[PDB]
Amino acid sequence: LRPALSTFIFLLLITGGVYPLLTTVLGQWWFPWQANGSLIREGDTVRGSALIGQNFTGNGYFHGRPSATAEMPYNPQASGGSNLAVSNPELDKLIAARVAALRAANPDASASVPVELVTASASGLDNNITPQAAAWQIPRVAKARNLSVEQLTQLIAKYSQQPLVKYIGQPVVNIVELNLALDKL
Amino acid sequence: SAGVITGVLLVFLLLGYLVYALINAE
Amino acid sequence: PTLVVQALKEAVKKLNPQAQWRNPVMFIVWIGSLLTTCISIAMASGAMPGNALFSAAISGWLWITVLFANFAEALAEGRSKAQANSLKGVKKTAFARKLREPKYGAAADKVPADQLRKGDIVLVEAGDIIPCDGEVIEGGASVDESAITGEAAPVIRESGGDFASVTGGTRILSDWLVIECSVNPGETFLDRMIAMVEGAQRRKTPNEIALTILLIALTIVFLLATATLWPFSAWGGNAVSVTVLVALLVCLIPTTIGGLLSAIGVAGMSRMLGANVIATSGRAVEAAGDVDVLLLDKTGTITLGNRQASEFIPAQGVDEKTLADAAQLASLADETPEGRSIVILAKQRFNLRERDVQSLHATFVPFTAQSRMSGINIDNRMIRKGSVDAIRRHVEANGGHFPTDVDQKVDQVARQGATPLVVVEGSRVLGVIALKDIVKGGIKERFAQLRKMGIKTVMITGDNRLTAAAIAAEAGVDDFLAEATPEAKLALIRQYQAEGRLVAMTGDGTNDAPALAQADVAVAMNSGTQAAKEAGNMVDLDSNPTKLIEVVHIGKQMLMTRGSLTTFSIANDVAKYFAIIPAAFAATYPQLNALNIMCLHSPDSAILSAVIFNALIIVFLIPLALKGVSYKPLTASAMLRRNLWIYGLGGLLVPFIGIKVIDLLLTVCGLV
Amino acid sequence: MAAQGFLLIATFLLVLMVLARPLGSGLARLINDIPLPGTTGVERVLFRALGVSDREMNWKQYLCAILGLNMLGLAVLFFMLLGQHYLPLNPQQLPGLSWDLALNTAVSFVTNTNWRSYSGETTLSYFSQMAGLTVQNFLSAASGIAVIFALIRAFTRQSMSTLGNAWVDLLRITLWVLVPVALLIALFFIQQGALQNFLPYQAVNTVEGAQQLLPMGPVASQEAIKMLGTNGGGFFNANSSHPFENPTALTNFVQMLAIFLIPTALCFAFGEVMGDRRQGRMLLWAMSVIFVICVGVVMWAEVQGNPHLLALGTDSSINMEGKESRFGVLVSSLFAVVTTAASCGAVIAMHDSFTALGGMVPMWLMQIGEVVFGGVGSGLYGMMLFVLLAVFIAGLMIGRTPEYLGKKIDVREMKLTALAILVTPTLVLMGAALAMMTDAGRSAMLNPGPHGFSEVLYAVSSAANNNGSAFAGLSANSPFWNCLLAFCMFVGRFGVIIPVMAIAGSLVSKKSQAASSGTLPTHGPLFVGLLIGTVLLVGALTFIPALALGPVAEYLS
Ligand SMILES: CCCCCCCC/C=C/CCCCCCCC(=O)OC[C@H](COP(=O)(O)OCCN)OC(=O)CCCCCCCCCCCCCCC
Ligand SMILES: [K+]
Ligand SMILES: [Mg+2]
Repeated sequence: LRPALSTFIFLLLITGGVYPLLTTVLGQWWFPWQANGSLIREGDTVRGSALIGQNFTGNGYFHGRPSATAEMPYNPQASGGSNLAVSNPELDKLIAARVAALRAANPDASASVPVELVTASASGLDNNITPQAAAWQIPRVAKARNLSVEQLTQLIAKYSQQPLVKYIGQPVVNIVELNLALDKL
Repeated sequence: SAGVITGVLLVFLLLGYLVYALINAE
Repeated sequence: PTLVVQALKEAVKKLNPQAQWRNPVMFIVWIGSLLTTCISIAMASGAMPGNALFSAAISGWLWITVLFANFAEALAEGRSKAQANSLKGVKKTAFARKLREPKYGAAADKVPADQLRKGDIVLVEAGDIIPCDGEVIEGGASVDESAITGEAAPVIRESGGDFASVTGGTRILSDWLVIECSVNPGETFLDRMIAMVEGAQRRKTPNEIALTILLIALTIVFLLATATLWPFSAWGGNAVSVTVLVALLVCLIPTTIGGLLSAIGVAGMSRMLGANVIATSGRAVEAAGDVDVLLLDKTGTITLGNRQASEFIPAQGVDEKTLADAAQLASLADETPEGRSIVILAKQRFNLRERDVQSLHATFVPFTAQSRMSGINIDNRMIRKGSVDAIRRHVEANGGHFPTDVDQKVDQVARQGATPLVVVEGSRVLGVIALKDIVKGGIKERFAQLRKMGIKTVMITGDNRLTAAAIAAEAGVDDFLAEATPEAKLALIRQYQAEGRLVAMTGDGTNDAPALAQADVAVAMNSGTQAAKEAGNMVDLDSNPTKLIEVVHIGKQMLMTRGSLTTFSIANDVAKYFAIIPAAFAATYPQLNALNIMCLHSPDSAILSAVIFNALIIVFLIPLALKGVSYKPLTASAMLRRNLWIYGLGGLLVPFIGIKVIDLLLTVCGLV
Repeated sequence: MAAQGFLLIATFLLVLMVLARPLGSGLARLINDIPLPGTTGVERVLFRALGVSDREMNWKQYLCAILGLNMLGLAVLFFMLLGQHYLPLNPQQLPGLSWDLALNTAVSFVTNTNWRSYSGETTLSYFSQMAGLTVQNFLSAASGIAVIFALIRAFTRQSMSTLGNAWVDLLRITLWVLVPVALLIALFFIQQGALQNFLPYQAVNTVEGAQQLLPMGPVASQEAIKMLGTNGGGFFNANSSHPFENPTALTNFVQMLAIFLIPTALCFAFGEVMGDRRQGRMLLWAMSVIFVICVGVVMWAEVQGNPHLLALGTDSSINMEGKESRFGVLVSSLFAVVTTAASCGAVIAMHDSFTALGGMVPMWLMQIGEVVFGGVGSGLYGMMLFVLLAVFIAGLMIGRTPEYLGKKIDVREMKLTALAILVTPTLVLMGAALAMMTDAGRSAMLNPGPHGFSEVLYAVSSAANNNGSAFAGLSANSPFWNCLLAFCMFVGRFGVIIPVMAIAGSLVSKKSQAASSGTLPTHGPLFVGLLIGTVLLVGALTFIPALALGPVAEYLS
């Protein structure tokens, strides 16, 4: 009787109570930017979070992958991916429409399309495409924004992280900060 | 259907019988 | 052949559902047979369209399989009853001499001893077995109470005192004796032992119950697979027909193992009866193959029985040659084995052929029980022989003297486990004759062998502590427990059964019946009577514990055969699974039809061939099972390696090719 | 591809091994009732204050202690979830859950399943999450580790009647095993980009005009404990694919190592406390062989991927349909097998999106009973049941008596073994059949054909085995699914842990004996192969019809 309730209360306090409070204090003390989401800020206005990703559908900007969230794309309040299997005709419909759209919007590009740009991510708050996908849609952005391919490639290489080990994570471009820097320039 | 419910009834009671027989050294 | 047909009739009688639920897997195939027959009936004559012939075919095959399995069981039971009758079938006719005017009387009515009631008076004379328990009221004799104690020394019952209660069954040796039946024929000592053996029932061997657990487990697994397999397939489209479902159930559940169980049993029975040791079932054979401690009886089990003369021990300067000559010429006329044994010992240990002749003028002086000593008077000599106290009385009465070292030798011969017979010639004790038991004949070396096999050895006897210690040490057993009444036998054997060690047993008298019965493996000898033979599973007319070493070896081999075929059944079953699955799955997704490996003709042909192969497994596995594979000694690791390799590869390959060739037969014959 | 993958699985196992080794030594110290180096006065004062003065427990008392702790936690978490509109730390004034959803969530978290039929971003409120779920994630892991401690003690204590102090085991296992390691990993995630704050949902205007409302609660803490304890219950809907939870590739790798840290170390420790490390190696080799075969299968299957994209126009043809871009198809496949075989439940990619084989292998790893490096505590005693059965059948087929690590295996222990090993597939098959046989459970599907059936099957397989993953297309928030899966998880957990305590109690009284002719070495490649055969055959025989009718039919189509 007594040990059950007692040890329960003690563990409840130390775990539910002490542990997250302690980790939160140390987090916001040592790494404050990260612990609060690591946002991009423009005065009071927050352009967005450096990790979540947004729904860029503008000509000059870079396109990530489609989200397929609950309400509207790249919605962070109802994250989730389209749980469509390969034996579903719906997937063959959606992918067909998407590849038609990308073929149209990008005349100066190959007939092939990086599979990544076509298929939906797992979370829908994906803000990462391999440098190849970003490379495939370079001439659209250059031609649209009156930029040069040289400096545009420099941008793509400047906002692309690498993992320490080369066989755990693929090379990844950051789309949010990339569109921001593009508009800055 | 009648046959389906009767079949599942038979299978259920049979599983009871087999688990009983298992726990025994009859 | 006759026994086989008798067994078939018995098996069809055993069809009775009340007896079907003894084994689980059998009742499963039973109820399956019932379901398919009902479906075949309603479909053929009623509201369910479909192929009635397929249902009737499958139903007949299932019924057939139950018949074959039950037939194997009936064959085992029939062979066991046949050997039981052949070994326990002998003529019996106990007789008693009822008397009138019971002082002595002379109206001897040859009334069967079983028909005697309390208060009735009986007469027994030399050689006639005591008809029933009771008391003595006139006459004094020396009963051979060897079935109660195990000893062979005649004990004096003398009509009034503390030696006045004879026992039914024991033999009388010396002279006449009238008995007063003081027990009812229903409450006799034999009935006490019968009540004990009847009250005791043997349990299943751990190796049996373990296999049973595994079988019921497989049963549950496959039952749940198929029973739930119905609605899964239903969802997709057309539901799997219930007929193929039940057929697949009985094809997949390990039915084969019960028939294989009985097959290995009869296999061991054949080998065992072929080794000059009859049994009651292969169950007892494996239990022999896992013996942990032996419970032996000193008298009638290790020793041949009926101990006879052995070694001479003279007194101070009495010319041992003279002692041997005196003993030889004295015990000449005797006919009991002890007298002839004294004669043989003396005659083969010295040269005295000249003196033995029965034409000489001597008045043979037989035993009297008044002076209590036998002997002879050849010429100016009075040779007498008998107990130490009898000759003490004789000497003290004849104005002589009884030396003390003679008594020292007497005490010694008593301590060595032998009854000492003092000898006299006039008024001078010549010495002692030690009637030691017969010999163990290499049992000490074989007990060392048992120790090498890590099998405990135990003794059971009703002799004095010192005698028991001496004879036990001379036997080489680890320890002993004397004065062990039958209830003590059971107490010890059950307190050891509490540890879980398989106990072995052997013994001859009526007193050893309960212990023999309770033990999972107990052999018997010819010295014992129906009380022996009827209690205990095993029997050995040779009465040589050596054979226990051999029979545990043979039991080892039988276990090995069981294990190997136990691998075959498993492999066969799982092979049936992977060989039949897609062939059955042919109603909803045709892609699974493309998945077939053996390419059977059709799902109907597939399931048909499957159940056919099922019954075939039973029947065609009987011969290879009863044959038995030769075993060679090996280590557990390599034993497993070899077992898996041979039987596993064979089994896993068999059902595939078997169902394939049966499919060839199906296609070329055109049954469907 | 094959070069990037071989390297990925190689370095994974090497690192895990190294960490599991000194850990194994520490858990061995804790199972010799020995206090850890510097904690022996703190422990005295703490136990005296809590009133847990040392006094051993037989198997009945131990079992009752564990079950009592679990039921108390269940009641507390249930009522907490129902009334979360009265408790503090609720920035978005969310209302209290339903009765069916609260029941399913309570049962799931208390039994280490962490099955999610809700959306954490719009359902829970920073307090059910903080003081309701993480507390459970500690107590559940501790209960599992307590049971296997009692089992290992049963194996090493000779002819006794004690099995340790339940409460001291829980207090040691939580305070000095989970909390510090977890806190360390929590600050690590915080550093990588994960989130840890008690702020309100932030307001965000995009570079264009669309309005985002980022959810922002205490995530790093829950992440660290949910992965180190193999719970698998995440803060957001996509439990581990979300960026705030698994931000960089490094964090993903630490998550996998943390997914195995404790079970691998318990195998080592069991190999040490018995004094013979050969036993531990035998166990580790068995599990690792199955693991490598499965990862190879899934990686290969998905690298081939969907063949239709090629014809529609895609440049490459790799099934990158439900997988984050931070990682590749290789890491996504590896993590799928790792979370499925380790009984964690955390998914980094949508499992419904894999090809047929990629859906067959993980599901099949769950069905066998979570024995390949299984759940923390639960997995090792699952594979003790299978090891005991393996010597039971080996000795039976060779014709000798079964003895393991000196102890003597009796019919009684075997009975219990069969009982437990069957209690899991019975729930699986019965639940899936019931669901498929009812319009309600049938309507939750989101994919036609046999794949639709695979959804229901996978759901119940996760529930019964406490895996916690799901194909996620199944809309399982209706009361039917909540009650069905609640019943499955509850009975799976406790139905499989009671017989383990029974077998532990039986073996604690047995005395170890010297070698004989019925003693086959259980270390070496002959018992390793014997055991793999046992597990795989048991599983295949029990699930071939479902599998044939589900993912395989989808595949061949
Ligand atoms: C129906 C079954 C059907 C059985 C059919 C399979 C049996 C075939 C196995 C025999 C090896 C054949 C030649 C062996 C001789 C050649 C030696 C060599 O080449 O090495 C290989 C070493 C041998 O050596 P060893 O053992 O280490 O010897 C010193 C230690 N004992 O096998 C090893 O390593 C491990 C591999 C051994 C295979 C066993 C693993 C699968 C077991 C499947 C059965 C599961 C149980 C069923 C449960 C329901
Ligand atoms: K889990
Ligand atoms: Mg005797």
